[PDB]
Amino acid sequence: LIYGNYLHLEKVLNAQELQSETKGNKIHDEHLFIITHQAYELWFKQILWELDSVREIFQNGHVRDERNMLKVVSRMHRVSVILKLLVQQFSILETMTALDFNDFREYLSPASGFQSLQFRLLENKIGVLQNMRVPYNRRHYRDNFKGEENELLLKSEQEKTLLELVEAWLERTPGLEPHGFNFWGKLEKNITRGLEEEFIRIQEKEEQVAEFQKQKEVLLSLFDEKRHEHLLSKGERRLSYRALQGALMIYFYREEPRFQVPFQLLTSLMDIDSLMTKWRYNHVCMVHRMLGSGYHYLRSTVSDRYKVFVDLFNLSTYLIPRHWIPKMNPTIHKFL
Amino acid sequence: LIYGNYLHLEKVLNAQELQSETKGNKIHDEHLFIITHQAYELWFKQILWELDSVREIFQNGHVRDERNMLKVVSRMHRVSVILKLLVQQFSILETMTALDFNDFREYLSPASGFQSLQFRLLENKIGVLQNMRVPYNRRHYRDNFKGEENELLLKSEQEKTLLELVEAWLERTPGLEPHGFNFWGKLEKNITRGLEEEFIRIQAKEESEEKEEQVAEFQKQKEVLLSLFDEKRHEHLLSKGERRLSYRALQGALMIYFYREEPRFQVPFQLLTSLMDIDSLMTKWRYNHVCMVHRMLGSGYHYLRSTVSDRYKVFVDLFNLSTYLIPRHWIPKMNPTIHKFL
Amino acid sequence: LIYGNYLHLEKVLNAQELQSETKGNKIHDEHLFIITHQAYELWFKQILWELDSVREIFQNGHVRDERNMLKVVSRMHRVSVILKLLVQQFSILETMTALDFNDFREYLSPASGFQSLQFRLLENKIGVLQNMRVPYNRRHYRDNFKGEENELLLKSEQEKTLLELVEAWLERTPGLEPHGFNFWGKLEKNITRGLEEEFIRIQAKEESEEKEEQVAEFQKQKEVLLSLFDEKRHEHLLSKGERRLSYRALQGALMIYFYREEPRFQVPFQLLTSLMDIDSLMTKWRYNHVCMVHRMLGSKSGYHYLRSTVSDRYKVFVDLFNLSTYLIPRHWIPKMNPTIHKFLEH
Amino acid sequence: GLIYGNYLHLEKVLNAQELQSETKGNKIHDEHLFIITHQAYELWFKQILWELDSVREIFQNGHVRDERNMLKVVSRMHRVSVILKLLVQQFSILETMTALDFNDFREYLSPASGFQSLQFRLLENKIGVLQNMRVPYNRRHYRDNFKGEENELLLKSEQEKTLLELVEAWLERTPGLEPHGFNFWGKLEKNITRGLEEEFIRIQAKEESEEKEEQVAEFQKQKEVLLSLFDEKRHEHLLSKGERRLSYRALQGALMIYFYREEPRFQVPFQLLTSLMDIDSLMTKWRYNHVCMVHRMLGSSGYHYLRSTVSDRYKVFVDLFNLSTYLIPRHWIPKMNPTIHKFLEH
Ligand code: HEM
Ligand code: HEM
Ligand code: HEM
Ligand code: HEM
Ligand SMILES: c1ccc2c(-c3ccc4nnn(CCN5CCNCC5)c4c3)c[nH]c2c1
Ligand SMILES: c1ccc2c(-c3ccc4nnn(CCN5CCNCC5)c4c3)c[nH]c2c1
Ligand SMILES: c1ccc2c(-c3ccc4nnn(CCN5CCNCC5)c4c3)c[nH]c2c1
Ligand SMILES: c1ccc2c(-c3ccc4nnn(CCN5CCNCC5)c4c3)c[nH]c2c1
Ligand SMILES: C[C@](N)(Cc1c[nH]c2ccccc12)C(=O)O
Ligand SMILES: C[C@](N)(Cc1c[nH]c2ccccc12)C(=O)O
Ligand SMILES: C[C@](N)(Cc1c[nH]c2ccccc12)C(=O)O
Ligand SMILES: C[C@](N)(Cc1c[nH]c2ccccc12)C(=O)O
Repeated sequence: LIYGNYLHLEKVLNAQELQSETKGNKIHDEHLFIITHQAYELWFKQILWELDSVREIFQNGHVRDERNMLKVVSRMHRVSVILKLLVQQFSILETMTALDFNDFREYLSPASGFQSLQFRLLENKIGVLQNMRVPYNRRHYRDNFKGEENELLLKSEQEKTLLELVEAWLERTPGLEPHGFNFWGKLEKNITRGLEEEFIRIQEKEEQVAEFQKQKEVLLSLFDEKRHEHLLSKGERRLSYRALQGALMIYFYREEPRFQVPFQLLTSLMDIDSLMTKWRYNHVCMVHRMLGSGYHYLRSTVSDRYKVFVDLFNLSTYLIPRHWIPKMNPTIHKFL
Repeated sequence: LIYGNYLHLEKVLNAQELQSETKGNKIHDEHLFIITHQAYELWFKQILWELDSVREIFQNGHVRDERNMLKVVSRMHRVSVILKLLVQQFSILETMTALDFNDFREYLSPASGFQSLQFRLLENKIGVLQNMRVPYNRRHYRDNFKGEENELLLKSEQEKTLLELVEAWLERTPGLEPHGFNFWGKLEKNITRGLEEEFIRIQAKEESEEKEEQVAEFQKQKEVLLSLFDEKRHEHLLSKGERRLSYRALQGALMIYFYREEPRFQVPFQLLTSLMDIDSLMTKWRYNHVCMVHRMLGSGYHYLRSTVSDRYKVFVDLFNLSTYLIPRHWIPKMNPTIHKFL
Repeated sequence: LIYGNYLHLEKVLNAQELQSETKGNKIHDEHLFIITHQAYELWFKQILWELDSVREIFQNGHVRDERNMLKVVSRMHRVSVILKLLVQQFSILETMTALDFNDFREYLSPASGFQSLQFRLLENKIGVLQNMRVPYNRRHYRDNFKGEENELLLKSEQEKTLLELVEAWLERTPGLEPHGFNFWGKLEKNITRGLEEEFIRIQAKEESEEKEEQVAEFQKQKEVLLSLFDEKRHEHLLSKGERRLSYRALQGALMIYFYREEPRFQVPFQLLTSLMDIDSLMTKWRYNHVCMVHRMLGSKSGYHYLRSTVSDRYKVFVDLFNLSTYLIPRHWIPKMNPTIHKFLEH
Repeated sequence: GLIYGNYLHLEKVLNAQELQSETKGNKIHDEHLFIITHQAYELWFKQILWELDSVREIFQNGHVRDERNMLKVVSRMHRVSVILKLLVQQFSILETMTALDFNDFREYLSPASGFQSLQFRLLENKIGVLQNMRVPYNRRHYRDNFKGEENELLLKSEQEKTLLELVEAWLERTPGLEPHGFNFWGKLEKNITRGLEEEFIRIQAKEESEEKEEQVAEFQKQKEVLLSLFDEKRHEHLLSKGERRLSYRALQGALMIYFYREEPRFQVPFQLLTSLMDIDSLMTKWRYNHVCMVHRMLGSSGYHYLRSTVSDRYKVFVDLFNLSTYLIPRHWIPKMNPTIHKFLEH
């Protein structure tokens, strides 16, 4: 009916209990600490809601109908806009001094952010691998959770992640067919050709040739399926070789109509990874200003180990001159 | 003590019920609409908490001890940092299209943002006067409220506002005493002299339109500057609600502006700055809200546009002191002679 | 090639002369005032560069190849990202107090922001109409300029605006053909039918305040929705400048709104969204500028003229916003269906 | 008289954009954005140098001794942090350039590099980045990328008093440290020693349990930390390794201001300390955002050097952050009753 009832403000606005006050020593700034976290958690719930809806669109086959790509990209863009706000939101907690935090910090133990169910659900559903987590005090992340919460966390690890669902979709990208546009075949040939030409051309001058060799190494390593499988097992890469080919197809042919919105999707996945890392960085800096080894553990989380779509960033390494890219003639254009 | 229990997430995260889904027609974006408003309301509660603490510091006399000024200005600064975030937060709801909003809008009636208790408490506690409010549907804002909420709103109108508490503190500003530094007396004299000196320079300037323009400016400025010493004009503008602060409080504020670098006035000057910031940010919030209603409902909108005005700027008198700026050399000299009182 | 030479820093970083210092009374904050404006002007030059490139893609027919829509939308999105930064940039100038501004203001006369060539070029190229400009002190804007600057401004007024180039492209939107999908014909019929059905339902209620309230709302809605099919009212509102797009372009825009998820319309829909964003951000820039003039100069005028610029009179793509007025239940939208689906499948 | 464009020297600022891609007959649209973005960074670096130089001068010439000048000091330092915040947000503009599009004009840039930003180096030096602390790139000194007057300017920047040194000297003179006066350090050592003793008694009184044992463990850690503060030799040692930067006495002054921040004479000094930390944090955020962007454009040498810059070795006021380590219960802080308080009253 009424605003307050529709938003269940009877719950939202009766959820602030200062432990400092419960123990007979109310500290003003504890209220800000509570509200800040409650606001983070409301937005985490919203991100989960968007992300779960996008996972469902992939898992139920709806993504196959390309009419649904706009909704997919809008919701992923919305996740990024929320994360941007969450990064800015640290500026509020920076109005609390370490001295004032020090007056109520004692009443917090043994509570910790490590116990944020939703933050973990979000990491898992995007596709952070448990085996790839940095241990804190030689402990498992789920050790802090019990009951239905531990159950929910397990489901989040076992259900298909955003990374896995995107991977599957990337594997079906049009153009990879050897009997068709044969993208991979043509790309290998064109680059090999071009490098040899560069070889002849070059045949400080000499160190320029030295640089050429480095590029040759990098570019050719792309066609090494085994090296990929090895790096996959480590966890230094995350996407299947075939998904990687699909992604590169979308990068190079981004302007082709069928690939325009898919390209935007890839861009937004990278954005989410970057913003997640920015959130972790801002959080680290705050612990440092307040507590003066959590700080070092948190710093370790600011790493490629926690970047789920690292493969999408790394495709910049394999940029080539435009004229080496297999031409998409109107003859072939039809499929795109 | 576990995170979720300390933050009472059992309440906060079980407070999201889509009306579209309750009526068997779940619309995805209704969830965003709910969360966005819940986040606004959490932050309004935080602003009320800071603002109530500052009101108390004034009302109970603690502000008299100047050691408390840092805390006062930090909390007022913190309110403006929150408001800045609340302005940016509109960007989230701008990811909802009007078409998608149109799919669940029917399930909202009869709820409205108009019915935000906390938003009204915030306006009232800052110092929005009821008699100065633009009518909605040719009726008073409080009619949209009933029961304990209507009663709380009345208390919020009758209890001392931030404007009134700052006013009383401004009235006691050191320097105004006729038997002391006699700021107002000296300021009137120095401006009178300064204007005269200016006139002499102007009349000598060769007959020309440029001179003519300078003459025009001089007359305008003369009018403005001298009008400052007209206590009757002030009382008149107070009754029409075009000004808000007592004449004496205005004198205190101007004292702080001109002598802001003097140690006792440094943090008071920051307080005045922060009060203006809060007014400006409140206005920016109202502007962004208007633009969004327009993008969703098309061309309520007109009432909201009417709220974007000086009628809702409680500390308008602090902004308007820019009108009465004079060259630095006209400002009464303090000097070591009478420097140590500040 | 050195950084400083590539960026011509010998020019950029030797362009700061304080007039207060030239007249023997250096005021520290004047430096901030100079740099802030120089930074605004660099970004205005960048906006003109993006906007000119997009205008050209339309004017030369490149937009007809839908491969170029990604570039169009990325550049329009980039303009909005810049404008958002320019709005935030006011926060720097708010660290200057009015008292400190008052110490060097005298040395500025008779220079004014009104003399920003690039800001005028930007307004003109987007599509602000001269007739719809608020007069300042009963004077025309362009007489503040002379020589080549006056000439550049005239070209900007006479060349095709972004609004006109988008209009032309909207007129060619697939689906409007009476002998084809016949969007307009089907939309008129569906809404007429829908309204009739609605009326019957309400008519069948018992006489009450509630019934009459519903009747009243129905009549309001009916008038709005049906007014859309009145080409003559549209022509009339065009001449008063309350609308800007041709009737046919309006039909194209509504086609893109309703069928946004169809593949050929996905990126076009994003373009329309970005055009609305640019108008909103331009207006936000104007609003933040007004608030600052007030904080520095006080009320009384400049403040009042600038406030008048914050109005729909300066919103070029007002017709895109106002399509929210004509939202209808989803089930009244003519079905696209596989039958004709392909015409919007790339 | 004076016209906007002349006042701002726009004839220089807006004729400073030459695309190397275009000079070599292969114009690439996005190179223009690359140029403008850097030019805008450089304008704001010039503004930060202007504010920072003015504040350095206020310290170096003794003006800071008159506490009337503290408001101007804190406003200008706050203004530096508001600019830096904008500079961090400004990366969002260059993120609208894709790596593919950057790849089309990158070849025309060699051998120019950001490393060659005079102003960025001047800024690092004037704040107080010490040369010995700098990470070498390709086993070279940073200044060897510079020649002529530029090399000379950089040398002056290294030799003149840094903000770190000027703040250090001012912190050493903080009221309250005098053994013959309030004797802050003497009283603080005694109160902490007493407090630790009291704490030990409380814990040892607890009933045998692991929690007690944990509290014992915590106590022993905290005791060592807090008492290590009174070890001037440990401080000298940490200074040599560059893990601390401030003199022992300056550290005492800083802690005095932290604990007595509400006392009137220390209110604005406390804000100054806060602002110095803000600048360091924002400088490191700038370096972080720059790293992330190099990676997204070039992929994963430079990247690793730049990552090494995102470190406490480039935080000049790291000591101000680290004072959080030495927080004690409020009741242990030496009492300042109005009697003694008199010395800290305007
Ligand atoms: C006073 C401000 C803050 C302090 C001092 C602080 C402190 C800490 C510390 C020390 C840790 C490491 C785990 C531990 O030892 O308990 C941590 C982790 C965490 N904090 Fe915070 N925190 C603060 C603000 C926040 C905020 C606003 C959030 C928002 C929800 C948050 C969420 C988290 C999360 C999710 C973790 C786990 C991080 C991970 O495992 O990757 N913290 N925090
Ligand atoms: C789709 C987004 C929104 C729409 C369409 C919307 C619409 C409206 C409308 C039409 C009114 C005028 C009263 C009425 O006739 O119902 C109004 C007022 C109001 N809205 Fe919103 N609103 C939106 C978002 C928000 C948000 C996010 C807030 C955050 C709390 C909010 C707070 C308010 C407040 C407090 C009022 C009363 C303002 C006053 O009297 O000055 N609205 N809104
Ligand atoms: C201290 C800050 C500022 C003051 C006091 C100020 C004052 C004014 C005034 C009074 C006008 C009206 C014309 C006149 O009477 O001379 C004006 C217009 C203008 N100002 Fe500013 N201004 C400020 C900052 C800026 C900045 C940062 C920009 C950025 C480019 C700017 C750009 C303009 C423009 C373009 C106009 C013409 C606007 C229009 O006609 O729509 N000003 N300003
Ligand atoms: C596509 C954008 C950019 C790329 C690819 C890039 C690349 C690089 C690289 C590779 C370096 C290491 C030095 C070298 O190997 O040449 C560097 C350093 C630097 N860049 Fe950038 N940069 C970018 C944008 C910017 C911008 C916008 C600024 C603003 C002025 C900037 C300022 C600098 C500075 C000052 C350094 C030296 C930093 C230090 O030594 O700590 N760069 N950049
Ligand atoms: C909710 C409640 C607390 C937090 C914290 C947080 C930040 C700093 C802390 N220092 N001590 N504690 C409590 C003790 N716990 C468990 C034992 N040692 C590690 C931390 C803190 C808690 C951050 N976010 C929160 C949300
Ligand atoms: C919570 C619930 C609703 C809202 C609204 C909001 C926005 C647009 C609306 N259109 N109709 N309604 C409901 C009816 N009200 C009252 C009676 N007629 C005027 C509008 C809307 C509600 C904004 N914020 C909300 C928070
Ligand atoms: C460049 C140069 C000046 C400005 C201004 C600006 C702002 C406030 C002013 N008050 N007086 N003046 C000078 C005189 N002008 C023109 C003639 N009479 C009306 C005001 C001001 C100039 C804003 N942006 C600028 C950029
Ligand atoms: C001005 C000019 C160039 C830049 C760069 C920048 C960024 C990436 C680059 N990749 N190659 N180059 C050119 C070669 N330089 C110098 C010699 N070898 C190391 C890299 C680049 C230049 C960033 N900001 C700039 C401003
Ligand atoms: C039919 C298909 N949508 C094919 C597909 C997969 N990945 C893509 C990327 C861009 C464009 C198309 C695709 C599917 O099976 O999902
Ligand atoms: C002792 C006093 N705090 C004086 C006072 C009032 N307003 C001020 C403004 C600035 C500086 C001081 C004051 C009081 O009576 O509150
Ligand atoms: C061939 C065409 N590009 C068709 C066209 C015009 N407007 C559109 C809007 C959405 C989709 C397509 C169009 C042209 O005539 O430009
Ligand atoms: C007289 C003095 N301004 C004293 C001083 C030094 N550092 C301070 C920090 C806070 C407060 C005062 C000081 C000076 O010697 O500069």
